[PDB]
Amino acid sequence: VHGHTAEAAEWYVPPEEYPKSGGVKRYLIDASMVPLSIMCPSYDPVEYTHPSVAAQPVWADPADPRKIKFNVKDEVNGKVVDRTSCHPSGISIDSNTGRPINPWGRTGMTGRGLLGKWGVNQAADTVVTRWKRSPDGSILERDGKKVLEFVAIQRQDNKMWAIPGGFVDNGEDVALTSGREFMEEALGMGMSAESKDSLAALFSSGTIVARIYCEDPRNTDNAWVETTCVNFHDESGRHAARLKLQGGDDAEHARWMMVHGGLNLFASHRTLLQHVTSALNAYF
Amino acid sequence: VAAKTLLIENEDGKGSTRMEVQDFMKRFHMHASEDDKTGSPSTAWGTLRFPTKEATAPYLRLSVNDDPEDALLFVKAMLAQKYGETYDRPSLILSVTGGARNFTLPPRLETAIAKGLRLAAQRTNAWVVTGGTNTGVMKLTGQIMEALSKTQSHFIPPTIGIATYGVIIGGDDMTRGEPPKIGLEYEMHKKDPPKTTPLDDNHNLFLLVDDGSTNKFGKEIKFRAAFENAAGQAFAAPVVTIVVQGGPGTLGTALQAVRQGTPIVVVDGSGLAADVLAYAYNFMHNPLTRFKSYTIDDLRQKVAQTFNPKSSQQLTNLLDSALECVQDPNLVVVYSLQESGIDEFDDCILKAIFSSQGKLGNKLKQAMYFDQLDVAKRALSEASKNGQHNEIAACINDNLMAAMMHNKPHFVELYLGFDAKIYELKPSEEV
Amino acid sequence: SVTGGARNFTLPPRLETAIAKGLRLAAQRTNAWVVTGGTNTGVMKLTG
Amino acid sequence: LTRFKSYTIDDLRQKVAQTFNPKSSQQLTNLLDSALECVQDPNLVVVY
Amino acid sequence: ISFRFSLDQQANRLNSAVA
Ligand SMILES: Nc1ncnc2c1ncn2[C@@H]1O[C@H](COP(=O)(O)O)[C@@H](O)[C@H]1O
Ligand SMILES: O=P(O)(O)OC[C@H]1O[C@@H](O)[C@H](O)[C@@H]1O
Ligand SMILES: [Mg+2]
Ligand SMILES: [Mg+2]
Repeated sequence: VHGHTAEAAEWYVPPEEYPKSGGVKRYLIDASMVPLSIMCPSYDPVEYTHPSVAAQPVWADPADPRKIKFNVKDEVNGKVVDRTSCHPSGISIDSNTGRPINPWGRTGMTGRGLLGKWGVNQAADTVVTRWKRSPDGSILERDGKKVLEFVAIQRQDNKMWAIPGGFVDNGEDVALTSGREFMEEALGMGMSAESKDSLAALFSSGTIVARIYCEDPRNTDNAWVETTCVNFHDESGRHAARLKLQGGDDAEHARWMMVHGGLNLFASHRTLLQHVTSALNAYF
Repeated sequence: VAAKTLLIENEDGKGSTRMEVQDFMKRFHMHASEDDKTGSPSTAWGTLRFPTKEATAPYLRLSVNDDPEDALLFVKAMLAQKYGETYDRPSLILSVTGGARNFTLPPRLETAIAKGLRLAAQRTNAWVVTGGTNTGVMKLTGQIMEALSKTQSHFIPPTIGIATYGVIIGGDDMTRGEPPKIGLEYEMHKKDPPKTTPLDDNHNLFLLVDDGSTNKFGKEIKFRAAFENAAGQAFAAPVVTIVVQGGPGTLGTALQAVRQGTPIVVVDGSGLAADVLAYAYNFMHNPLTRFKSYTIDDLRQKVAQTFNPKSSQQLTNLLDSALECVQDPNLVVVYSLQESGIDEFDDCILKAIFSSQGKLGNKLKQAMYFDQLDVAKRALSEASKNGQHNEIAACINDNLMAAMMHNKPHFVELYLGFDAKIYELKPSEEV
Repeated sequence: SVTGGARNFTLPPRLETAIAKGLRLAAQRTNAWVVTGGTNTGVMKLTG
Repeated sequence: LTRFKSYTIDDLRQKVAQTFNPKSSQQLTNLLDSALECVQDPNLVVVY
Repeated sequence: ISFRFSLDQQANRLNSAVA
């Protein structure tokens, strides 16, 4: 009908203006030149580092990446950090400068961006879901499938709606990160006696649905975000109904949002929601 | 005889002071050309007499940079002059938006909109704010309020028309002269080049927003929104927007309305953007079986066949905006003939009132105006169960007082039954 | 035997009317002895 | 009935905790146990 | 409504309570 239109697998190309860099622009590349298997000799990326990252906080790796081991769990200052990439080939280390090389393609920008750790920045996202129900108690049904509903926060930095989540701190696991990020972002201040135990009841059953590479605009050639997605589903809906949603920390507003395929969310969160609906045979 | 003094309401909201007409009206400005920014004082204000209409409608040409509170004071001063100081204050602001171009609606649907809008307007003494021009939904709204101006005596609810000055036929005739123009004849069929848009003869008051441009649309939305918000804060009354048919800009207008917390009532079955909004709301929220086959793909197909965008990104943006409008189910109320009923449009308006942000006592007063006891019973029972007993006791006296005043005996019996002592009544004013 | 709250409380009018109608009929039809706490507060005062 | 099919002992415990507000968990457990012991025989309890 | 309820109920484990 069409005639072999709209490629084969449309790759990811980050936007031209780097976020929060004061107008610093990357080196623009076409989507058929992005992968690392392809040679692409006309490639001159720009090296840019944020002043916040260059000021050396606690969550930032050192500026000289020598002696650091990638693709394995590495101990920095006695705290475990998981530098394992979800890419099957793994992460390759450049011999000239010691910087890691992104296996998921070119992003038109070298150096360490807004991300504090060289290589894989492991992020954890928390998708707290419940079935979308009418006042009568009947489950809403669209396209012959049951309809989901998830907690979404409006980000402070770019005012786009997104799934709550954040970078894994040093010496902590994905469990703590997921719970801590949900209480900090979606809930703000944190939980009333049994209501808190009820939330614990909500938090006792989580399934890792995906561990994928993020289409995050802050990604560079030497620092990229890879996410582990944890779904907390409330089958009965009792625990979900006791949550008092109120935006805190780096989130402006938080709300319950119906899950569908036309959602315009930050980074690759639509893929994460697709994985959640694929696992629970829900509408998407 | 031309008026020389006006009763302008104080900023404290306690009484009206008498001041000279030239002193009050000096604060409104007009722009002679687009280049001009500061402007000059408005020489275009007075009253227009339309053919086959007994009463005259006041008009004020004011700039885009002018304060909407001042325009609100002007409308209050006109009403205070015509109906006395103790005129019926509005408990509802009805903003009517939609299609600029002419359209034809089904007779049953038109009858339903007319019946619901007339009852709502007569029960709440509502201010109806439209575009003011003699085409489409504004002309249609004028036809619904014409019967109100014919069938009812004493107080007539205002039909304020806020329009851009650069497209209006007869602007030069209104501008030239010595203000006020008492009973000026308006010739809607006269060719004032390049204007081809006449003013609706059934609107009771006109605010002509001027920015110096000619034959440019869309200049009055922000001032209109600011005026509605200012009126809503001043009379402590909720603002309800009603969306009938509408084009692409109506979607952005509705988006602005739902972003600012103002509830909307979308008339389903009127076609175009209203059908798109109704389809989107029914897809996202309605639990009935006939909406289970609704899909986002069919919604995209409907938007593409109806609006016909040039680019896919435009279609994506319109679809995204439409889905963003109906995110909060409380702020959108969809009226449909096959679901609600012919005499259920005022119930939809009351549903929008109850879904808005306001105090319960005020909501009970609105429920008392529309004569919906069951709604009041359900609200009181829900408030009683949820531990909100203090607000019930704080507002029961004023609600009982309002019930005695507006001749609602069932409501009198209901408020007296919930432990409200008859001999503990207090007057609204201080003796 | 009527038991319940010592402290004062307010009931809904429909519910109060229902309790009053049922209790009055039961009492007049069976010549019943109503035993309460006797004090002038709450359910005892209400029963009174 | 269908509207009581969503009733659970956890929500009952939550209702007792929000209403009576016990100092200790054992007190809440004892009150819940006593409440469940009251309505064991369906003939002896009539709910209006 | 009883049938509606019946037909409704007819149609990497991780514990994050430590947070
Ligand atoms: N590897 C990390 N990379 C970037 N930010 C981190 C990292 N670890 C912790 N953070 C903190 O998490 C915050 C989340 O980003 P933001 O939305 O800008 O507040 C950052 O601003 C840092 O304070
Ligand atoms: O640390 P913040 O900025 O709060 O959130 C990190 C986000 O960056 C994205 O890749 C993740 O999906 C995650 O949602
Ligand atoms: Mg976050
Ligand atoms: Mg964060």
